[PDB]
Amino acid sequence: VKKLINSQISLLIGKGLHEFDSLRDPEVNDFRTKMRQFCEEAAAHRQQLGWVEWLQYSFPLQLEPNRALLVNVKFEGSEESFTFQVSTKDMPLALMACALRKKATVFRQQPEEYALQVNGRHEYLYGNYPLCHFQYICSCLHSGLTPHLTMVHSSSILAMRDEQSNLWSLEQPFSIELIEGRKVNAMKLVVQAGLFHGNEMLCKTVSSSEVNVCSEPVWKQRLEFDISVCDLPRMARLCFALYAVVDCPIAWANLMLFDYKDQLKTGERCLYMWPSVLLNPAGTVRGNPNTESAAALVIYLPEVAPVYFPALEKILELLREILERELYEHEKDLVWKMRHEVQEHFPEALARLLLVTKWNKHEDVAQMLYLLCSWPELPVLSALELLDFSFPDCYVGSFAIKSLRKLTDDELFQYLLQLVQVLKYESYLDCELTKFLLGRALANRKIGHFLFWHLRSEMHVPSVALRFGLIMEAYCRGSTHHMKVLMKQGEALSKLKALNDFVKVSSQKTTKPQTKEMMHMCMRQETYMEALSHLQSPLDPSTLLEEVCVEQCTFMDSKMKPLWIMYSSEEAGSAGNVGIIFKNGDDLRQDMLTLQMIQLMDVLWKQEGLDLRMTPYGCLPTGDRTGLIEVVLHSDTIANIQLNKSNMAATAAFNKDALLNWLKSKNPGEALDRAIEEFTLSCAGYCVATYVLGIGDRHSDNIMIRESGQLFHIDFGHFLGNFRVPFILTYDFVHVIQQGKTNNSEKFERFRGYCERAYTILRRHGLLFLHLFALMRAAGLPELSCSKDIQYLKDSLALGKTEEEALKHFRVKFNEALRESW
Ligand SMILES: CS(=O)(=O)N1CCN(Cc2cc3nc(-c4cccc5[nH]ncc45)nc(N4CCOCC4)c3s2)CC1
Repeated sequence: VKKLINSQISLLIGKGLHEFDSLRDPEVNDFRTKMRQFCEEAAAHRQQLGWVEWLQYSFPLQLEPNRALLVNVKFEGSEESFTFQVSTKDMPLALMACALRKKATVFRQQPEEYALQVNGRHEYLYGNYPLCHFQYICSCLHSGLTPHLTMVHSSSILAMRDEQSNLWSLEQPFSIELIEGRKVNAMKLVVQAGLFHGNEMLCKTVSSSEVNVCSEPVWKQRLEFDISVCDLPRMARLCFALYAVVDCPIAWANLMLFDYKDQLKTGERCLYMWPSVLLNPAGTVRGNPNTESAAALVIYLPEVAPVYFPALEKILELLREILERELYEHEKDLVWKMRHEVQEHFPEALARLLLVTKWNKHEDVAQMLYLLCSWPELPVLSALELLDFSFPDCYVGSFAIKSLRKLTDDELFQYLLQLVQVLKYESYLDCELTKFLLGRALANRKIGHFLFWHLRSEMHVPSVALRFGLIMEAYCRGSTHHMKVLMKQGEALSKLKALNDFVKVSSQKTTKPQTKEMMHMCMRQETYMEALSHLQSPLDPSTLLEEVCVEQCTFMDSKMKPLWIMYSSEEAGSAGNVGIIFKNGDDLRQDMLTLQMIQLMDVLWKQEGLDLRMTPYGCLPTGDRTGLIEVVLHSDTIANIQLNKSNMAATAAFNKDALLNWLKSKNPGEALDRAIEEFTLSCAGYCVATYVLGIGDRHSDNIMIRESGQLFHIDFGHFLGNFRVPFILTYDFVHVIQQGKTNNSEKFERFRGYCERAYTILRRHGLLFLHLFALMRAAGLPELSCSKDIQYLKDSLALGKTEEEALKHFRVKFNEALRESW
């Protein structure tokens, strides 16, 4: 059986476990056994949670960031059901109490023994929260639908938990022998080598001698560094670049100077190099796995004798405010001079102080560290900054995580993407971020779900295959049942891939009707109906994808022929009708990032009492240029609506009215007012978001409308101006906002106010967007590479200005946009 699990994990993670063994690597070995132990204890803890606590793990609450409503309630093993009138202000307990009085009178005769399940979803209502604080109840109130809930007893929840069981001494210069290589090229070869601590060089770079493109080249030369061996910090990174000149980059490679056991490295190393875009301090510190073809480098670390980085005990033993809100040398000097006063009176300036400490002088690093050890904990915002590559020191990183432990699960969820990308900065396999991520993942199944997919979706990338593989295995050890739930998900994704391939071939040889009919036959095969039905959605583990609705599945006409799959569910009713899009061949990472940022804006806006009626729909890369998009039902693109089709409700005399006619047919009489309002609020949100994010190429094919009137955006291929994208006012939206009128400054100016409020709120969290984008730089996304992309966000949010200047400036961009509206 232990054999069976092993094989199922290998299949799930997209890598055979035997492949970890073949490496015969102490570090991999150690990571695997340590992390397995840590995960198994978390799984032990879990099997003994109270039932409310188990619910908290398995289905965490979906909460928002007087009035009467109707709700329908039923008991688990029963057809019969009761509709109740309650207040939005009532706790779930009150509602559970009615349900039992209604049961007892029909049936002829304790609320605390139950929780409420959302019908046909893995979602639950419990806690001390007014009904309208639950996202589900909120949703229902807006759309107008009646909440439908099931009373699930405590014994039923426990049956679920039950079924889911499992040194200072060395003053001489640092130096290496560069021995030889075995590359490929056209001219002379050179090797540049520098020592780095993050971005900062620890001393000048040093160069090789020139030897012709010859072989299989040989050097046997000492390269000596203009720093002493006792001054190398714990996180010292030696970087190499090999190129050609009479400039032509060939390859690079980096390693840590201390291994994972803190021991300084000696003697000979073989370095399998990565092929180039000259020095790459931020690149991984593990060699290329394609050792068959990779250019190799042999160097020799000299035996300085066995030496270890001194323990913490030995470490411990050893106009200010005016600037303190890029600094000159003397400025740096004051800060260092006044570090105690910084620790005492300005703890939040830790980072600026860290950036001024001389990391190439051990006495100084000792002193900076001395302060770090008694530094008070910092807010989440500050901690996120410290995770940046600018702070490679492990005591800093450890302090950062320590300051992050106070993340709520909702917050952790919101930043999960960036924390994962930061893993690519790590120097070793066993690290605080990993154990942190895994422990929080083992305490929250939703966290666990998205961690798994963020990791799984990158297994085709050699620089991270090993690390990410190792983490997913360890997690699997911590949850056998969820492993099985995830495979079921991977099996469906495997079949969609095969079906998508057929559709690609087929569509090149036959008409769309014929391909769709054969797609349906293919889907109707037993293997497919089985693989495609009865899973949790990778887009949202609380969404259940029950019976695939074959007749309604089809595909889109764009290059990659993405599949459009519909599902239904008797037990969920209408909310069990959900749709996913499967795309293979395009990159979805940029869309996911953009959509997480828009969703963050929505959270910040709602935290200040501003709901702009956003449509934050799921988007999730799952594999190599593979992932899923959630279908927002009851929506259509502007373009489709603007086709101005005859024999249709929305039949216009002027194309400018098409959109308004459409909203009118979806929203008869009095409902129209609210639809126009919903359109107005969301339009503001999206105009601000796309402006702040530099999302261009917006047009009537990538903008959508919901039947409620909410406007949203799909298919982002560009952001951060990676085409300065101007603010955008489209006429036809302005026409809707104006309720059809040529002049309606009263409506138009409400709309301006919404844009300004939304904009000024985001400026106030400008710093949170900058730290998050900074961490995203580790993604390797082509439009998020360097400083100018970040600067795009400084400029868009005008963060160097007072609120009055930024607003005035914004007013010019906006007024400029209105002129541009015809
Ligand atoms: C004739 S046809 O069969 O070829 N086709 C043409 C017109 N289509 C309209 C659509 C295109 C469309 N593209 C996307 C997408 C495409 C590429 C990247 C993306 N990122 N995010 C979305 C998205 N996402 C969509 N969503 C996302 C969620 O909300 C409703 C449907 C829709 S709806 C429907 C039928």
